[PDB]
Amino acid sequence: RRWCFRVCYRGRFCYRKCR
Repeated sequence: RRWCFRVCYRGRFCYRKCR
């Protein structure tokens, strides 16, 4: 299921973000 999208940085460093 889909829910909030977080961008990771090269398999590391992610910026969760729900909206």
